[PDB]
This record gives sequence, structure tokens and C-alpha cells, in this order.
Amino acid sequence: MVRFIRQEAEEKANEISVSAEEEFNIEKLQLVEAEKKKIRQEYERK
Amino acid sequence: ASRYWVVSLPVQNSAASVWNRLQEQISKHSFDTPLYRFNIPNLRVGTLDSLLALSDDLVKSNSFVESVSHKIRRQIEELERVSGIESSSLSVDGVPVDTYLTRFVWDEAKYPTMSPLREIVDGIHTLVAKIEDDLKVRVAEYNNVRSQLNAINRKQSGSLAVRDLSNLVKLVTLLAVVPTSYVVPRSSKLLYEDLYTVTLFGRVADNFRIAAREKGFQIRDFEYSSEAQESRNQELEKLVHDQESLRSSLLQWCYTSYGEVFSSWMHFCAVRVFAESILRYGLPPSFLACVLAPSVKGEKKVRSILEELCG
Amino acid sequence: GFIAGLVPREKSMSFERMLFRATRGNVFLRQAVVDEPVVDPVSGEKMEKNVFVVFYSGERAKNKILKICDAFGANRYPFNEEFDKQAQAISEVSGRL
Repeated sequence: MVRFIRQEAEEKANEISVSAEEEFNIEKLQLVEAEKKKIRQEYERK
Repeated sequence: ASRYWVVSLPVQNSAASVWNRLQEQISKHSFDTPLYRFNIPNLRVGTLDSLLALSDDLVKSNSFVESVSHKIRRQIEELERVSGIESSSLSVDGVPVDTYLTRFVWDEAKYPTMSPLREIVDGIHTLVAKIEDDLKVRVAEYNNVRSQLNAINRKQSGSLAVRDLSNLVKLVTLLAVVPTSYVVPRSSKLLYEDLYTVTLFGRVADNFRIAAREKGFQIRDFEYSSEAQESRNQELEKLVHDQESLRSSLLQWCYTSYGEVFSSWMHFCAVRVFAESILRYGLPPSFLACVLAPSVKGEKKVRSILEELCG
Repeated sequence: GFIAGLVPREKSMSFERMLFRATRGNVFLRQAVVDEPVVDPVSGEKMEKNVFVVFYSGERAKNKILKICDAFGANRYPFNEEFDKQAQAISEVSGRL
């Protein structure tokens, strides 16, 4: 009962953590796409 | 319509003595009660926030139910043809009202969010907000029809105080003097009879005045032209069409809105019963209650059966 | 949540009757003995009012519990997480009184 609601809140915090992890993975993919873009631009300039 | 007549029975302690007894072979059913209902569980166990929201919005749900009932009753009474709907005709949850309670197929993702009960309360509130638009549209249609119907055909039938051009005689004027010798050609008789005419001619204004309003009978007012009478008749036809629309097509729309409001009230009652069960049993969604419309002695028998779990 | 407060012994039935569904059967209020009338926070005449601490679940339920405790008017003080701090506060309050 009460322990169920507490575990639900803890799982909500863990789900926020997992959503943050997924958003950070997407952001890392976008950042390394930008890194590939700047590397390609600098390599073309070189 | 019908007030809320669903006993708050948790899953562990259903309406009857046994949890399964509520579905069939109930002690209430021994008194021929049609009490039978089930609740569709939510995707996840609702949090204490969902129960708090249900407790806070109990008054809001009561207000919404009152609004729905009043709107449906007014729609049935006013159009005078929307009351033809029945329990099966309303088809709440695709079933008659008695079977509608036993049918939880409306608790899917379609109208409710099917998410934890916290989102289900928001979905029910959104459904109530959408239903309020039905009452607003009904009020607007009623106002428009009343403006239409009362606008035309509200005058008289000719040769009277109003709309006397419909009985006009078409030198002569619309008088219809209801309870003459001169040089002017008074030897004439107008056809302004639905009333009567008098000997008059336009060559002398005195003769027409004497025959219309100088003394005795008084000249009745008429629409300026017979074309005004024809326009009044056309507007009367259009007003009758608008009133028939409001009384048949808008009445069917009102009946559909009443069925939708009954379905929404049933869903809100199911949500409230789920909240009550979560209060009186395990938090995850689980209900074994039943809904019916028995007599007062039937309610007493239900209370005797469910005295184990009483509020 | 925390529903720390006070529920009068005389008004124990009223407190139990009100917000019965809010308790949900998992919240129990440890009412004080209140054999001697507890001094009122505003009235020196005191009243036979107990102190009860319950468990709060749900935001609206907690708000309703707080409102009911306020309407009760019993002698209520904040409940420290550690019992030692609450006892020290009680001793200090008694000395100040």
C-alpha cells in the first residue's frame, strides 16, 4: 500500500534518470554529428 | 435522469458477501437486483496524488453530473422530442444502461487516458469540459430557434391589428373597417374581406376617410404591401423549418449528447469507485463493485449485504 | 507525508468521522491521553483535547488533514523527526511557560 506508493515515487525518479540518460545519449549523438561536421569542415579547409 | 446509484464496494469486499458473488449469485441479486459491473484496470498503479485529486474533484464531478443531468432534462423538455431515447437507445458503452454498468469497454484508451489514475482524472475532466460545449451549443440552438419561430407567424391572420395585408383587397387603402355619397366614384366595394369594405374612392380623400376611420368602424393596420405579407409567410416557413430542426435534428443531437453525458458520468463514477476501492483496499486498480437502480428496500438489502465494508 | 498535529479526545469521534476515506485504513492517529485538560494555545482556560499524529498520503488529503487539525483547535506542536529533539523542545516550552 504505502510501500507501493513509495516504490512508485522511487521508480518515477529512476524513470526520470533513464529519460535523462536517453536524452543525453541523443544529445551526445547530435554533438558528435556536430563534431564530424566541424572535422569535415576543417579537413576540407586543410 | 437517474442519480448516482452505485455503492462504493472495494474489490476485496464487493457488493455481495463474496467478491465473485457481485458478478453473479449476489445476496442483493436474491432480491432480483440487476447489480453487475466491472472496472478495467489502469496501466499502472495510481499514486496517492491520484487519490488526492479524486477527493478534491469529487465536488467538481458532482457539479459536472448536475450540469449534465440538467442539460439533458432541459433538452428533452424543450424540443419535446429528445425524450424518446431509452437505456438501449442511449447505448452507453454500446449497451443498455443496465448492461452499460456491467460494460467497462469505455474505460480503454479511447475516452480515458488509460494511464495511471492521475491521468485518468485529467481525461475525465477534459471529457466533462468537452461535454459542456454540448450544453453551450444546445443553448445557442435553442436561442436561435426561439428567435426564428417567434419572429414570424406570430402576427394575426389578416384583416386584424397585425399582418392584415394577407387579407388585402389586392384609390383604396388597407382599412378593413370592422365594427359615403360624394362626387367621387364611391360606387365600388373592395375585396378586403378575410372584415368588410365600404363605398369609397381615392378621388376624394374625404370619402375614403369617412369610409375608413372618420367615424364608427376603425381602420385596421396592415403590412405596407402584400409583398410584406408574402415575406412574412416565407419567414414563417423558414421559422417553422428552424423550429422543426431544433425539435428533431437538434433534439437527436441533444439525445446523443445525453447518451455521451451518461457515458461520461458512468466513467466518472467508475473512477470514483476505483478511488474508493484504493482507499479501502490495495492501491493498484482493482474493483468488484456493481451498479443498479433498485428500490429503497433494495438499497437496504444492499446495505445489509455490504455492512462488512461501510462508509 | 507527515500529518503531525493534535486531535481532541472530546472531538475524537468528529475527527474520526471526518475524512474517513482520507485515512484509507493505513493511517492511525496516536491520540494522547488528555486526562488533564491541555492548555489551549490561545486560551488559558484549557480544554480536554488530545494530541494525535497521523500519516498523510496525497496532497489534497494532507491539506484536508491540516485544515481539520486547525479546525480542531487542540494543543498542537510540530513533531520533530527525532524524539529527543521533541522532548527537549517540550522541556524548554514548559520552562518558558
